[PDB]
Amino acid sequence: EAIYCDDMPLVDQELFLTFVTSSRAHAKIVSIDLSEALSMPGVVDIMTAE
Amino acid sequence: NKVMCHVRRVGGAFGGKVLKTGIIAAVTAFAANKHGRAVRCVLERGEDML
Amino acid sequence: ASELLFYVNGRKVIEKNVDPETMLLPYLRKKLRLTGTKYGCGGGGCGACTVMISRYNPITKRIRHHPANACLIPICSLYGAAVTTVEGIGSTHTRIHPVQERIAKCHGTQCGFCTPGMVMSIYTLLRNHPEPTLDQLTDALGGNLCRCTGYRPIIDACKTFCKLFAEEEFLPLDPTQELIFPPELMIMAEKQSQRTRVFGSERMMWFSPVTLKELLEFKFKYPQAPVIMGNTSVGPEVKFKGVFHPVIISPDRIEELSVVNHAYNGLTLGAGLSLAQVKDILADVVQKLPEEKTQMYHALLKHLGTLAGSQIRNMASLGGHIISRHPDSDLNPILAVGNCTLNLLSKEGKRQIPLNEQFLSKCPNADLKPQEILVSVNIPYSRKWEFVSAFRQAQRQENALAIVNSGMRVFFGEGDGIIRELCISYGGVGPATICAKNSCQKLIGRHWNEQMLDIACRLILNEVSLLGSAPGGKVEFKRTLIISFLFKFYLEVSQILKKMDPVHYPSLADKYESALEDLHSKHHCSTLKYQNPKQHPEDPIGHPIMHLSGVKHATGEAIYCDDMPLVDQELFLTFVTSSRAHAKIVSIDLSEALSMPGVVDIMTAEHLSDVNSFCFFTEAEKFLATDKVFCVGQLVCAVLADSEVQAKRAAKRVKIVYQDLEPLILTIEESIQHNSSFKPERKLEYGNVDEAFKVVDQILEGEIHMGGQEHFYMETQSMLVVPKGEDQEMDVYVSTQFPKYIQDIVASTLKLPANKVMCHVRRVGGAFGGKVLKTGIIAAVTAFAANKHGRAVRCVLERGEDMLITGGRHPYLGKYKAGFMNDGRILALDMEHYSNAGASLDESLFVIEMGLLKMDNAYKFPNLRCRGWACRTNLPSNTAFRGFGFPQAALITESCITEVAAKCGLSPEKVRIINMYKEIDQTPYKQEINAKNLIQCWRECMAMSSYSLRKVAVEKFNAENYWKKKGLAMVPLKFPVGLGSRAAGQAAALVHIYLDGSVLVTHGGIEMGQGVHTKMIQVVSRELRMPMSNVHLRGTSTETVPNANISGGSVVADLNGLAVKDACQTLLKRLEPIISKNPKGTWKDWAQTAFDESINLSAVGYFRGYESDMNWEKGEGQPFEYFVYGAACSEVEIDCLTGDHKNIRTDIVMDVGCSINPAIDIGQIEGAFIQGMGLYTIEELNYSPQGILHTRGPDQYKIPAICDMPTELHIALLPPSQNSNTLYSSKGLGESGVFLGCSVFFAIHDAVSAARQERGLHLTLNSPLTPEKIRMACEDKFTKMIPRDEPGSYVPWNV
Amino acid sequence: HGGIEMGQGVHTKMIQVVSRELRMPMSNVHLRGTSTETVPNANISGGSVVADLNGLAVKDACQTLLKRLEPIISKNPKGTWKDWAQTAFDESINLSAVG
Ligand SMILES: Cc1cc2nc3c(=O)[nH]c(=O)nc-3n(C[C@H](O)[C@H](O)[C@H](O)COP(=O)(O)OP(=O)(O)OC[C@H]3O[C@@H](n4cnc5c(N)ncnc54)[C@H](O)[C@@H]3O)c2cc1C
Ligand SMILES: O=C(c1ccc(OCCN2CCCCC2)cc1)c1c(-c2ccc(O)cc2)sc2cc(O)ccc12
Ligand SMILES: O=C(c1ccc(OCCN2CCCCC2)cc1)c1c(-c2ccc(O)cc2)sc2cc(O)ccc12
Ligand SMILES: Nc1nc2c(c(=O)[nH]1)N[C@H]1C(S)=C(S)[C@@H](COP(=O)(O)O)O[C@H]1N2
Ligand SMILES: Nc1nc2c(c(=O)[nH]1)N[C@H]1C(S)=C(S)[C@@H](COP(=O)(O)O)O[C@H]1N2
Ligand code: MOS
Ligand code: MOS
Ligand code: FES
Ligand code: FES
Repeated sequence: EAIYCDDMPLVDQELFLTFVTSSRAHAKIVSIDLSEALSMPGVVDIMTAE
Repeated sequence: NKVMCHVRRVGGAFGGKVLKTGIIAAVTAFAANKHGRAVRCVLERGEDML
Repeated sequence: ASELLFYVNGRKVIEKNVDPETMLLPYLRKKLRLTGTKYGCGGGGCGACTVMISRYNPITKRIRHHPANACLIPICSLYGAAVTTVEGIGSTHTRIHPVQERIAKCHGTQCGFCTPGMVMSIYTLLRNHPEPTLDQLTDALGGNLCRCTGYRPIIDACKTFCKLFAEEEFLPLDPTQELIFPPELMIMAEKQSQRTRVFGSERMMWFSPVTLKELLEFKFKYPQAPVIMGNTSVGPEVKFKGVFHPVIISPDRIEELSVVNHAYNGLTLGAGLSLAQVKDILADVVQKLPEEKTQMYHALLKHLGTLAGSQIRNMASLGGHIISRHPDSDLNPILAVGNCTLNLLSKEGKRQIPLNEQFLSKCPNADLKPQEILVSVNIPYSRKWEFVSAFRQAQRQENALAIVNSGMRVFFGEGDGIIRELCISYGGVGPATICAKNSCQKLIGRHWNEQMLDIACRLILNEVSLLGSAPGGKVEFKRTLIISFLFKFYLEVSQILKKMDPVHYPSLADKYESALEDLHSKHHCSTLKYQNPKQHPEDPIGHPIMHLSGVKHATGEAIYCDDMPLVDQELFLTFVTSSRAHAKIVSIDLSEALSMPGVVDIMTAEHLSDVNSFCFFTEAEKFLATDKVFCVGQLVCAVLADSEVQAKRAAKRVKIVYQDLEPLILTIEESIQHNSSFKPERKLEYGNVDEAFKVVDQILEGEIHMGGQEHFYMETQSMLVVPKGEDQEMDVYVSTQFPKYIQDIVASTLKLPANKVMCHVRRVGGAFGGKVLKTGIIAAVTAFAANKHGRAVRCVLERGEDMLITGGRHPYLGKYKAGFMNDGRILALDMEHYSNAGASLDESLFVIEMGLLKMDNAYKFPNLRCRGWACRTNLPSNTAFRGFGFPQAALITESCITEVAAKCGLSPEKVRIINMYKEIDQTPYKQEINAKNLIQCWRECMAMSSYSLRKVAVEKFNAENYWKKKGLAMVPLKFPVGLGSRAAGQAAALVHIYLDGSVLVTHGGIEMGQGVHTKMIQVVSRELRMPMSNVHLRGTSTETVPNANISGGSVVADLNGLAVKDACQTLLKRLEPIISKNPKGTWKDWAQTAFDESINLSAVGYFRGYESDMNWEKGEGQPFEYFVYGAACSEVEIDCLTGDHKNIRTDIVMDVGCSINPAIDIGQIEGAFIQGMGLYTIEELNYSPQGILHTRGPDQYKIPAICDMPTELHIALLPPSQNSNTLYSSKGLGESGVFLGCSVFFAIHDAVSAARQERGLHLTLNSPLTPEKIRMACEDKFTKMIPRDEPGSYVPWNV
Repeated sequence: HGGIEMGQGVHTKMIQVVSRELRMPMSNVHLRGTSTETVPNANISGGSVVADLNGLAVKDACQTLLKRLEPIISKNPKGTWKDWAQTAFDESINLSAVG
């Protein structure tokens, strides 16, 4: 019965956020392609540093 | 005075729920304000440890 | 098979397998999450659900915009259309529309619940008319209701599209870059599809034919199915009268039904035309055609424009109006006398029938065949010597159903002046529109003279007879209106005949001519006067700061209690109320209701066991009825279901068997006859009245009755209770005035400590004292449901059940014996106050106390004895109301002063002056008062209003007019302010200063539209010397500020302001060392420095309360802290033949002290005055001999609209004096202006006296002064002629 | 208070403090959680001192309330906390306190 954070009920029309993390320990980011990911089911937005 | 933080309980932290927690909360809140929706962000064990 | 496609706010909406019963208002709020559109009544009368409908006509390639009420729109009728809500035209996170900016910045919002409807009505007009007149804007708002503002600031915002605000800073309107009509809708409209659209469910089938051939086919296959057009007749009867249709036919823009043919003999209007379109067609024809031909259209053009508001006129269809055959129809009686024919059509073929008396009576031989539709209606041109008139009288001028209306027509023989044809039709005098065809037949052959008029009157009275038990009541009033309209029709025809043929007819008497002019003025004017050297510019105290939520009110972004989003798996609760005034509960059958879809639980008194009761004041009382019911509307059952629709359906199949009990008490005199038990008497005694009656020159005994009043908060009772799931914690979100009381009754019902239950209130959409007692009872029952089933539960009441469950203002009976000198000095007064308390007495004994302590008003009665009692009746128990007994008690006193003035032969104003308190004087409770501002308010009101000049002009008018009289009156005001105890006046606050310099403040007060949160931040901005933008407030909660008193008593801003001031001063004392060390620093610098030096930045503010005491045994004490003084002058004109009246001008001067916010305070005077004006005039509650509140037809409750607001309104605030005891020398107003509305009451009393005095009749006018009471007091040949019934020979509709 | 419950039992110790300082059972005290809307400018819940410092702050608020009420308890020493609280409201004594 103890309510932890994720135990809180679904509030109306709430969205979910997950992160794409780095797979390199020290590298240049030469390009990022979101075109496929943006067009997939459920996707509302994808944010970068820009 | 526009932003309020509420915490009932934490399922363990040991110093690991401070800095990066705020970075994720800042990015999550930016998403929530941008799209006028509540946003949930819960990490899996793998991406958490990383 | 079909899908539903339409647009809302520019975005596409697709629904597959739609439920055809779905309505637009719940769809917008719960499906699309657009809660800007509000629920107000659900009958099309209030306009809080006003939206804009856009359609593209592919034939005329034009886009049409028109307003509509979303509560009556089924979404299946929106295919291919575009809806626009408040959120569509602007928002704070996109761009504010000029309409939203101005209605907010002009202070046209208080509680803000009606603002979304106001915005959409104004916005929809500006799209059709970007450069409009004020007449067009006021007409668009005719169906929009507001309980807070008095309409004056909203009209000021409307005027800007043709001081308290900077008009020159408003955003300019740009007719371009407005909302673009969705291009896709234009495309599918161009593809003129012929396919009939089909929607269905288990309960309903919906057919939308788009061709005439398909419409005739569905009319044949489903003959009993209704042809829905505007749903303004079938909609309400489905919602309120339990009507259900399994199959619905709803055609879509069929050209044959919208034909406008300008024929040679007449003109033909299609049945699909809206009443607003017909109004525009007829308004154009009466200009392009000669006047002798446009007689029928002028009469229809007259009753159109008083018919409902702009929203209903744009929804309702012409054919729907004729087929509906409402008895109160304003158009059918005109069409009945005009030789109109109905063009019918069926799969068989064409058919033409006359629109006569038999058709309106639904005789099958003259009705439509089941398989036929009404295509169009022929309305012929009038001939020479043919005249048509239309008359009507309602509770108010517009948006109110007619008590009696009429249509009359004459045709004269050209060469003899003899009546060749005559047809008179009346509405609102029976089940259907009737025609006096027999009396008309007997009048054929006569001439147009007074002798024919007398015969006609006696004839129709015999033919158009009503029983004493006629539904709607007002029987004698209806009888008088029938022959009064005939008299007006006689004078109208007599004048045009004298104009056309002067040698054969006499001239009208000069005093008689005013009866032909109707009372009207859509022109509105107003002036506002207030005060303003070495005060800091950044100090906002005294400046007209806008309401903090003003813009959020206009954009629909303000969150009210029902606007909160759907929490997970929440349930809905609705109540089964009592249908008997006093009866035994024999049995309750829940078996059927429990088995219906969605039903989770149903609770009775036995299911609540030992928590069914609660001790509110003096005794424990039940939430739900046990074995008896003591009034209609008493709570019996609570139905809990998965949805609101399922809960209401289940509640209706609950079976309750009653057995009526005697006695059945309804009136105060009945309560006195049957009460032989002890009743706590309460008395004030000043001087010696028994000895004073021996010296007085004259003595009079009089009494006056006064009806109650419904609060009519635009937001109905609403609450959402949510269990946390831990330790039985309960969060209770309620629209209430008393969060601490909600906490007590909920925790007590759950057997929990107070620390487990928290009540949170952000804002209340109006309350006026009506969201306290019953709100907690509902909240306690909802919370019991929530805890029992582990679910959040929502409870929102509909307007009908809201008016039944909650109480209203206490009706009063005042009885006085006055002893007075010949000069008017009342040296002896023996007063008696009686209050209709309802089923319970706890609230009423406090309103009797306050009535006695304030009945003196502005008068020093040297020898006074007052006494008061509360009386139980089998009616809904009445609650507190704005004024708290003063509008009743002071109206009793002014009625006695008016009666004294009549005996001594002076104006009531001369008697008021000589009886007024001196500058230094003493009250009956032996409190010393300073009445300099009372005398000043009276002096400056006389100068500002030009009373002496107008007094001469009104007497001059009454001398030259017989059937119309003007009236004038001025009343003074002394509203004392005090709660009776010091503990009742304590307040608290909590202020945080965060390290970035920003401030969060909260307090115990509740925002109900009075702007207390705005004033609280005005205080913080001064005390801590920061801009108001640096401080924010979220709401009110028992988790932040505990033990807060009720938000009432005219002191919410006073006490919470002193508490907020206390917290700010505590923080400034702590920070003074830092401020002196860094005086050029910012609040961010000071706050961070305080944190670094370990200085607390949180502080609790607290005020102990004003000193107050009252010893009722001695009748002495010091109960009040200060006194609000003022005076008001009102001028009216009445129609002696109909009871209609027009508020011409009102002037108000008010002692406010030092106004903290003049915009808020002036708005409090306007709203209170208008709310009082309705209390004394048009607002009327009608109960049956069985104790049932009547609510249909002419019995509908009417609050003041725009047409009721005075044409001219001058308001001035007295230059301030010193009041060091109060916050910034201010005075808590907002309850005081209610009594000032009686200045209109006694102005009508003045006009009625002028008619009775001229006619030689030598007066007791009760409140409210309805058109019924005004008309019957103006006795004449007509009132003396009507038939009357013996008093006990019938059971009437009303008591 | 400003402390955070991570499993170390700080809320249990806080109510243990209130139960002693106000001389009332722990069942008469309740805590909901932590919020910046009720207690502002709170430090990090760390450094092995969370119960230490918030305990002294909770103790400070309890002593402020006990000082305000002391005239009322000494007038009715046999009374309950319900009696003392209602009497404080009737005599216009603030029952909220920041520690
Ligand atoms: C708030 C409010 C205020 C009002 N005020 C007034 C007022 O002041 N004065 C006044 O006179 N009236 C007033 N009315 C009544 C209003 O004028 C009528 O309800 C309206 O004109 C009916 O038209 P409708 O299109 O809404 O009908 P619907 O509700 O769509 O239909 C009503 C009936 O008409 C039938 N029908 C419609 N079209 C056809 C057709 N082509 N062929 C056959 N049958 C057809 C339907 O089958 C149904 O039986 C008011 C109504 C409301 C809701
Ligand atoms: O025949 C008349 C008529 C007859 C007598 C009149 O009397 C004129 C005044 N008379 C003078 C003598 C003493 C009594 C009053 C007037 C009109 C017509 C009329 C009339 C109007 C009122 C009324 O009460 C009676 C009749 S109206 C008319 C129209 C016509 O085309 C022809 C005749 C007429
Ligand atoms: O301010 C009061 C009030 C204050 C003291 C009262 O009596 C004190 C005794 N006490 C009452 C509650 C049960 C326990 C005994 C009664 C009402 C008002 C109310 C109240 C407050 C708390 C509560 O638990 C129940 C009702 S309701 C109300 C309506 C008004 O118009 C004015 C004051 C009020
Ligand atoms: N807009 C608005 N103004 C209102 C009311 C209301 O419900 N809505 N209630 C009145 C009542 S009943 C009272 S007692 C006061 C309470 O607030 P105040 O003391 O700050 O004037 O507001 C008055 N003005
Ligand atoms: N169960 C539990 N115990 C815990 C922790 C935790 O996350 N969970 N954190 C530790 C850390 S990092 C600190 S600094 C302290 C903080 O609380 P305290 O000061 O009351 O001991 O709790 C310690 N004990
Ligand atoms: O005092 Mo106003 O809430 S009846
Ligand atoms: O001090 Mo523990 O919060 S790292
Ligand atoms: S007009 Fe529809 S809710 Fe009032
Ligand atoms: S502000 Fe209009 S109803 Fe309250």
